[PDB]
Amino acid sequence: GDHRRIRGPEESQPPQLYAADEEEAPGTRDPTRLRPVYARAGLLSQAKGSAYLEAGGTKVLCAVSGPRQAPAALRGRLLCDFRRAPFAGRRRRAPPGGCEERELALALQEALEPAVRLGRYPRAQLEVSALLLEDGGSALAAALTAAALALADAGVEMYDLVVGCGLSLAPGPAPTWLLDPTRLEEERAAAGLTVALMPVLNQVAGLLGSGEGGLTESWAEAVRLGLEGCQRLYPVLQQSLVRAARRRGAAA
Amino acid sequence: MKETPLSNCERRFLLRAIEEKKRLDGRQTYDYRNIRISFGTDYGCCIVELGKTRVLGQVSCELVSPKLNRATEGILFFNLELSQMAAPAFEPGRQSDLLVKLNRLMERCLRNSKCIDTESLCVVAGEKVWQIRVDLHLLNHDGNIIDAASIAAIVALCHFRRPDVSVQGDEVTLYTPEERDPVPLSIHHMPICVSFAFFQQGTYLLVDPNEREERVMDGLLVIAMNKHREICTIQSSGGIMLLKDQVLRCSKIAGVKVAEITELILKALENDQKVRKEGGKFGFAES
Amino acid sequence: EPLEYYRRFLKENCRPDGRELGEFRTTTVNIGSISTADGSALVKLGNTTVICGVKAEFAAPSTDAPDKGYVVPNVDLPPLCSSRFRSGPPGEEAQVASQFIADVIENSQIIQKEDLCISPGKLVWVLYCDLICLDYDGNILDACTFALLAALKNVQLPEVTINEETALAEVNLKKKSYLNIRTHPVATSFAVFDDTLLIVDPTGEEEHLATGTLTIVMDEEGKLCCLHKPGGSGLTGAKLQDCMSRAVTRHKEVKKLMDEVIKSM
Amino acid sequence: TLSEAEKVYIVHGVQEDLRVDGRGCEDYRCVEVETDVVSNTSGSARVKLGHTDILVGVKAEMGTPKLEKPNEGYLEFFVDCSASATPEFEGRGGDDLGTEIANTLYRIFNNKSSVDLKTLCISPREHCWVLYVDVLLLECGGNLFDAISIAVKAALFNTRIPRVRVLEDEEGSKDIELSDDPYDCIRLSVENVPCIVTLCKIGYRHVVDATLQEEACSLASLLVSVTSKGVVTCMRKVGKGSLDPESIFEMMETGKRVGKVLHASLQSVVHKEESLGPKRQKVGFL
Amino acid sequence: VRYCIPGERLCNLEEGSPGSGTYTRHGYIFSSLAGCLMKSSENGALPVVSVVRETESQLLPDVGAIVTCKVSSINSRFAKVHILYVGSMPLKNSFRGTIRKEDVRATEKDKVEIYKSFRPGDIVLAKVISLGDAQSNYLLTTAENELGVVVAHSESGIQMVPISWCEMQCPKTHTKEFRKVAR
Amino acid sequence: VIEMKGRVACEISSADELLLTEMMFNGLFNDLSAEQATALLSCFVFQENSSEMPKLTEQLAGPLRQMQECAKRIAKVSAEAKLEIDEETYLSSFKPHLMDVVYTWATGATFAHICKMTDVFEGSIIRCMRRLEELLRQMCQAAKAIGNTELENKFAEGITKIKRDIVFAASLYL
Amino acid sequence: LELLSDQGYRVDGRRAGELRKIQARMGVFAQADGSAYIEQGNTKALAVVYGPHEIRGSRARALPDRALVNCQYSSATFSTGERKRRPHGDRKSCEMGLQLRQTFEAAILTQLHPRSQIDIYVQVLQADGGTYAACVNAATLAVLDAGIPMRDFVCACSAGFVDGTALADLSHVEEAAGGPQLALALLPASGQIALLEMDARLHEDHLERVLEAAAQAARDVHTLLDRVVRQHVREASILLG
Amino acid sequence: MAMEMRLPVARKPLSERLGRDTKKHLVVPGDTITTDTGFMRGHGTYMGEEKLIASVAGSVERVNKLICVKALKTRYIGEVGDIVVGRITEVQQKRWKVETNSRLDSVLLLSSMNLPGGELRRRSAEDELAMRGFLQEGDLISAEVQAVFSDGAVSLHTRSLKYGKLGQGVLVQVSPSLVKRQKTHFHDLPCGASVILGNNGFIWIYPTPEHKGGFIANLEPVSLADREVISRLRNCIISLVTQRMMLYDTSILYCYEASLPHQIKDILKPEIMEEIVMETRQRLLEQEG
Repeated sequence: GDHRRIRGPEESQPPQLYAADEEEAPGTRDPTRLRPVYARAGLLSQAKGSAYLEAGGTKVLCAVSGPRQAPAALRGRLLCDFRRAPFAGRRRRAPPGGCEERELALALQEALEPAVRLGRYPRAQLEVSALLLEDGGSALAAALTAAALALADAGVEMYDLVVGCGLSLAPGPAPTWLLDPTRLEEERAAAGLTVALMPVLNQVAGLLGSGEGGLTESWAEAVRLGLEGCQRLYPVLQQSLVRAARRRGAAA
Repeated sequence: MKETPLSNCERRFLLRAIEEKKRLDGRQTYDYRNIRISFGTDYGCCIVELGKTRVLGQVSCELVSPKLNRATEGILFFNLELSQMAAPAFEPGRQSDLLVKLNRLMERCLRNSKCIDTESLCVVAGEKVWQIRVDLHLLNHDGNIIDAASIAAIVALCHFRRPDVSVQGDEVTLYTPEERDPVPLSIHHMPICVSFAFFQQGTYLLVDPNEREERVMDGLLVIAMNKHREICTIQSSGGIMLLKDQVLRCSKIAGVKVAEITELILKALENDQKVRKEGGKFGFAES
Repeated sequence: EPLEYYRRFLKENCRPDGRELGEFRTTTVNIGSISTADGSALVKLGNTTVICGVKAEFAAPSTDAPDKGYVVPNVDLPPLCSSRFRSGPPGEEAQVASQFIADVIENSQIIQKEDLCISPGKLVWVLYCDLICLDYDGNILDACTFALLAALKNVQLPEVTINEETALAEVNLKKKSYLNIRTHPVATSFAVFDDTLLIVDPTGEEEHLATGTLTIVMDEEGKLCCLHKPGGSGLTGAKLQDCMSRAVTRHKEVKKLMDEVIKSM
Repeated sequence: TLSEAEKVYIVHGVQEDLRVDGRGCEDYRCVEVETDVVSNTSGSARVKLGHTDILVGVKAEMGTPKLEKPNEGYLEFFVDCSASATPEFEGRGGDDLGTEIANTLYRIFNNKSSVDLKTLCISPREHCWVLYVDVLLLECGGNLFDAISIAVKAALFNTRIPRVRVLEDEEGSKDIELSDDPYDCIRLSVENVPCIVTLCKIGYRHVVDATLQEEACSLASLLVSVTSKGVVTCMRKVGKGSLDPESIFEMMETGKRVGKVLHASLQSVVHKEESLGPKRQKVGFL
Repeated sequence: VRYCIPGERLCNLEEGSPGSGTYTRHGYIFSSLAGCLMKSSENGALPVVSVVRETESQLLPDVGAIVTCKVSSINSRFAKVHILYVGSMPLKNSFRGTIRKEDVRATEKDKVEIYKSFRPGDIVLAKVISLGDAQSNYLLTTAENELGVVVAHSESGIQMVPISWCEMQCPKTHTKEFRKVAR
Repeated sequence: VIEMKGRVACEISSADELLLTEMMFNGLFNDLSAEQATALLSCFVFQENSSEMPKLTEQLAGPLRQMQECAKRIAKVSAEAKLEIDEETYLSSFKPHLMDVVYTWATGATFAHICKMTDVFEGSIIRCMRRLEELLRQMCQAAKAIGNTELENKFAEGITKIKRDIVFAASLYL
Repeated sequence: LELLSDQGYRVDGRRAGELRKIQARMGVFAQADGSAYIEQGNTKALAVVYGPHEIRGSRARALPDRALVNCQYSSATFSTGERKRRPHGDRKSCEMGLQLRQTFEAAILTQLHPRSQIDIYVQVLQADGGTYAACVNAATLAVLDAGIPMRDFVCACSAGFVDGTALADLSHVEEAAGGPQLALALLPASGQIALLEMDARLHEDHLERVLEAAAQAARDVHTLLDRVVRQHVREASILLG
Repeated sequence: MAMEMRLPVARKPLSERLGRDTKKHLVVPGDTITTDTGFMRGHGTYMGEEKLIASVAGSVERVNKLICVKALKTRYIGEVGDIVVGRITEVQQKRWKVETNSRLDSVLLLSSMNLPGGELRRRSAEDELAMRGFLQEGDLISAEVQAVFSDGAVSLHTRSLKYGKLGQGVLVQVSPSLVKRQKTHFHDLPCGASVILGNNGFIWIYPTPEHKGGFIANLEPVSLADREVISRLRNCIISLVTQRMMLYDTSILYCYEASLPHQIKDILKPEIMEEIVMETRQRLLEQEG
């Protein structure tokens, strides 16, 4: 029993597991397709920088609590707190977590440390806080992109932006690499993958993957496909940042 | 915050008065302080104060699914809290060593000695059994806890009464204290610890040390006993080198001490029952 | 020199933002924005923002009241709301607000727990209403309560049945049923400066440099669910009846808003 | 940690295809494998890779299966990163690395084709087997993940689950029937259990078994998980630095080859040892 | 006018030089912030490009400055302060300064006494000298008679008036507090 | 290469250090009192002759015999290697003519009750005692080096006994 | 099942007054300043001693008079047949830490390493009874391997009481039976006890017996350990030159 | 490529391959050294009830009247002229804090470190700020002790320009009880390199230059013919130490000369290690006597 939250029931299982049906399968689509993206920077007020990204059922926030006092030893730091709202996903999980939240946090940190330049932010720790309001597919990639937007918004220095992209594998007899999929295409999947790069200097920053199976060539094709997707996505984020800067110029 | 430091003057004076076999308040070495046992209104509450050290003890019950390894006998849950009113240093989550050692010692003493009947408190063997928890709280800290904590847990667990229950097959019916008379517990023997403090590597030994004597002592010997001369636990702490004859003598002391404390406890319970059988929601005993 | 700078506006019967000491800021909602959840509601008062997601699950009741479907609220003030919060467990304000929401849920009686029992003694619903702040510019309790109510109207639940042969229950995620709520508790906040100056919907700074705060929940049928009065320079009933009147007015306003919204869907 | 000029030395060495241990860029070091160390477990193993010593215990307990997958059991992983490795670990500082390693080990086994769990089911929805794996760190000398993986595989190969007949009966009375034949205990295949492979990039050349002194000199490291066939279950990336898109492919090919070699060697070794028998005396920590 | 982005190149080194908020790669410059760029030109004709996020563009309290501040903590040695108004333009990035013991009056007497010059919770204005190295501790000085405390609240809650050089009084009741009054 | 004895002798520069270290590592000062050590060191700092050799009590003379035995050992070891050294001189290059002086001075007595016992000038006594205090500091540091503590406390106490009034007064030029 | 056959034998096949063959070693882990290993039967303890070194995050705890002993305990999950979790942070491992700490602060002779951490670490790989004493002894061997001064072998062991007799170096079976078990740790040279834990009900007159029995068992343990240590020192010196 | 796995073989203790039967006096705590009239105690013992009781494991040594012990594993106690190699850990406003295999944090006062060339006037604030840009945190210094404080710490300095900061080279960390107390720890071997043997357990190995104080970093490459030698020396030192034998010029030179047939990598496998060490030991023993 937790003594910092309200007294609820010991255990609670959802109703779906008590359902009786073969859930609907997506079917067919253009494998090299991308979902419609709404990215806006400057949403939140009380934060030095914030960003919001929506792609399908995916809905993610990120805020940046700026430098807070706390060479190669007087080098900045950034600690990232990924956190999925308990009302995302078919199932509910207590807020704490402790299994995948921390894994994805490590991922974000490993993908952000390269882009950000911390020599110019010594003796300081940037608190990055991501929040996943709704899970609808590629989540870690949305989180990378949103954190990048929030950083670039707060005005922390960089070398280039971070663009992510998630891929899955069709378990059909002719397995094809499915780009920017949905939670259904992702739970009915064999393998998953996530790339994240910096498109100007064309360098990966952090990737990840897993598989019911695969093979070298397949993984390589997946990688390059995700790279092309990230390239095709970059301009949206560019325009978003320009727009937010124009609104700031307008405010004063 | 922090405890005020100890001056070398007081330290040396204490060591000398020990050398000369002189305590501070005016008692000998083989003597406790006046311990008072006062009761509350609710069956299961006891405030025991030895000198300045006051400790509160509450006993509560619940019904819960037992643990598979022991589906016949029930459960018991100790807990001791060091309230910030006991002393400044007792901030939450800071003096954890003392909490750990005290709680383990008390658990050991009472539980593993089989002081109460974990079997008598069975209701449905496999589904629902009792659960007796005991919360001790430290209010004022002047010296000896373990003795106080133990006397409190014992006075409580001997001054507690369960809501009666009826059963047929699986049909279990609980009832309220106003509909029937709550049933007491089942004790076999009441153990209560006894604390000895060693000074100058083992040369001198005192009983029921105050706070200063605890600050200028190097070692602590706890010994649990009954009125039937049955060692229940003994522990040495403080990183001290004692011997055999020392523990033998300390045990022959704890014998008498526990006998006397036990007589008192019984008298206290007797007086409380007598009072409630005459109108009055209290009970008081004095050393 | 903030306090002084602020009294200047106060004595001009205004505020440094453009509010006439007795009116709130732009209040807006959004219902059904989220699919993964049973009920969803976004509320925002200008810069302040809150979002409630209410999930529905099964659970076994107690022995004192088998016919009671639990409603468990929890408030989350993550560090992205404001810098006064740090990554870790919940602080004090989150916990107080959680208990406030729960006290409301229990006293206003907006919902009958009995309306959540399927098979008494065996199953009952549990509504995990998780609220999250996203901009703590001030007056978070009003927003929390209003978002809770909104989502708790949005929520429509499935229907379940019991089979004696299987001795288990089945759900029908196709057909559903809304959730009946009787009372519509709205919360109205107040900040009391030195003696007699009560401002309504106080933002952040106005609460930082204030002598006391007050919150009042006012059900529709001229009743009160909670008068949260944590400390303060003091008040007499004369400085309280006015707050109650203003609370009734705010009740009317926000109920009209919520009706318009649930009808624009 | 270490200085900058030492890093120059090491990176030019790699670029020159030499290393302080006078080995190339595709060469592990003698890894002392042992199995059947601890006795109270249903499986165990130990590895000493240079200056990293890992122990691994495996306990086959009986538990309820998982509602979404009642037709088969599950593996759980715990990782005690004992402070005996480096004092900078304690009751709170090692949780980070332990969690990381455990999440990896899970990600290696959400594959459905590695350990045939269907073979671990007794009575669906009612009882099943559960493999509690417990990794225990005792030194940290680099190439940690590869050694942990090798230990997991050696322990699985050395795992002996007993046969049990769980017979149902009316009025809710259950009975378990053992087979009094500790020699007749079942054995799970490991022909797919994968080995990890950590390619750390130094300069413009990639390296395997990245000793600490060389990890500090690097900027990225690609972890691959290979099976003896040649597929690639997992592909993770770790490091506070960047990484080009082309070098990924070389890293993956090298991981493939190294995994082939590693699995061959391990299989041969452990068949040898299983052949010897109790004549080996099980020299451990002595 | 054009707003830039942390990855886009801006110009060759042969057509400009990095001023701030940028970096260099092979034969090119690359921005490092989301903001507005500007290429200033010297009489030398070689431009200096830079990028700025004009939200809080830049401020710099130089030596011969006059900066207000608030007295938080004090000691027999020094009194620490927070920077609010550098001149008259506030700066939400409140810098933290210090005032030494002897660097308190133009007379430089050691007889000076902090508790009779300053108190915690009053506003002064002073002249910075040293920027600082590790914590950027501004060291301010008040070696002038038109410097020091300007507003000061009374024993509990009343604002006082600067009667004389080292005296101040509340108008409601009568009580002579001691400060390093300004002017 | 050096050995412990070397790191004990190097700390000494005000006298013959080989013989001091041998006196240590043969266990002389480990059995005497505070002042007797001061006297046995006076046997070294002092280098002037006097008219009448003194008469010394046993408690204070005995140690000097062990001192002379160690000196003879050093002399033989020096002659084996042919240092062109003589034994009688080396042994008698150490005048104990002030042992009693220093003893009575360390007992806390009056300079006038001291300048009489010997037909020697005063400035020579002052030089003796100053060199003696320097040597005592050095020997304290040596004992600090080897690891002993009783001996260094002993020598420091001797120092505290010497400096009373005039042997260590200030220089009017300062 | 049984504990004391009428003949005098136990289950394992040993009388009351004897114990199980400890098999040890010193020098397991070289990346440390001191290491050891011991198997006191089926038990398998493992000790480490990171020497007297600097305090970081000083946090105003560097004692200026003496040294700072920090001993940590751990019982692996797969130690017992019943798997458990949270081996550290529990309310029992911390008590073991306290015990070891007040023992070695007594023995380790800290007055010579002021403002310095002596970090002791103990991991129990397999437990079959006598889990505290094995750890005491492994940590002792470690300290010794680290050339850390210490007054005397702090040798520990356990005793018990069954059928009016005293058993030495209990195992898990008679440890689960619930009978009185008395664990202790003493310094043989002087005959002084550094620790005395005990947990179960028994009469008083039956105390001296188990007490002297545990003491004698610890003496035997001393003999075995010192033979090991002497072999180790001899081999090392021979290898030097 | 090449990977190899192998089971663990059991040790062969007692070192019977030598057969010495030493003429020493070993002890262990509790052991009673000879109790006689006034014997002085040294490091590695103590007193109880008029009885001299050991405190540490090793051989006893009775200098003329002083009884000490010489343990087999310790942390570097500070002498007064011993050279030393050190890895820096912190940079305090006044000085540098350095890590030796010592029981505390060695100290290099800002007054001690030599200056570029001989530009010696005095230390000012500008030097206090260059205190970092020159001697980065984590760097290495080859110094010699200046003095030992009563609190145990070691203040060390730099007598000349032969000392100071170190180049790129390579390093090893061994136990400090495996370097013979002798002179000229700074060697320049004919193999094509040079070596520094700390009185602590830090050995440094650097290629020998041609010109003949660290104030400039010559971060140039190193000929393969001078990195292979360094790596072989590194592995040879590790071999020597794994077999518990002393370490100095002749030992390392002869293990080197022994490990030419066996290639640059295959001489850590315990069989090759042992046979090389045996060859070196035997030839030292027979040539020296």
